[PDB]
Amino acid sequence: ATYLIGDVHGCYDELIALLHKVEFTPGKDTLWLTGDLVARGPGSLDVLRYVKSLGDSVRLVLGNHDLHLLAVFAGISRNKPKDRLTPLLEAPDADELLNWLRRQPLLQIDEEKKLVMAHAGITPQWDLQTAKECARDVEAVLSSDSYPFFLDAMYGDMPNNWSPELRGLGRLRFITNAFTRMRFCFPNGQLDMYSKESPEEAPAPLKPWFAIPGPVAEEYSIAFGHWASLEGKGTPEGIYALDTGCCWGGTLTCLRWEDKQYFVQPSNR
Ligand SMILES: [Mn+2]
Ligand SMILES: [Mn+2]
Repeated sequence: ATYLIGDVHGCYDELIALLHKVEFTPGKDTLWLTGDLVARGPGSLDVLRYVKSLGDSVRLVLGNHDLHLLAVFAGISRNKPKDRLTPLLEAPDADELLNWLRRQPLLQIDEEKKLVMAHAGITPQWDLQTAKECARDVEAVLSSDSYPFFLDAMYGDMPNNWSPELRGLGRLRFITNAFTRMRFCFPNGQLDMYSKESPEEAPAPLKPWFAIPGPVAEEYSIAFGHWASLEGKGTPEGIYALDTGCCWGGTLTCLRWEDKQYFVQPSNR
């Protein structure tokens, strides 16, 4: 079976309880995770140890909090106490865990399922070939010995409009924001990097990225996490918003792909 779970955010106990509910069995089943494995919840260390141990039985994409953790580890960014990352950062296997994390994808594609997953979704300004090329480019910098330089460059809100002519810092920053920070778009597809509200509460003319027809979403289903104020609802057919805010006192959501059946684990906090 194929299971897709939204943002875990250190909620190890809820993750394991949900996997036990569906009797997740590596070797018979595969788990897809939308990223943001870490921060806010108490168990980021246990989450990373477990997910790394799954190997080929898990298909992860990196989220914005996973990248922030890497930046803290590399000394690029300051540790925020509310993220509760210190047990992971101080663990004796922190190097092993975080060198594994930075080699994971930003984009997962399964052609037989016609299924795409990224942390924030797929901007409507991208076709599939462009999304693949951009994912490959940023995965290459994150997996290289020089990844702290890119982590430092990644911060920023501009440019917010895609062009194949984009180069350099702006190109990488756009790619990172599209895959890991996107929520709202302007009508032409341009990213808005400020509004984090639910679609009903957003100022006009902002609309969800998935409300703008794009070439990937016309051919593939898209699963994503990230947008907790969406509460996993309000999406079109073929769009699966899996982040139901477990670390915020909401729920952890698991979707089984074969029958589109949902399973929910209440937050323990
Ligand atoms: Mn998140
Ligand atoms: Mn996120």
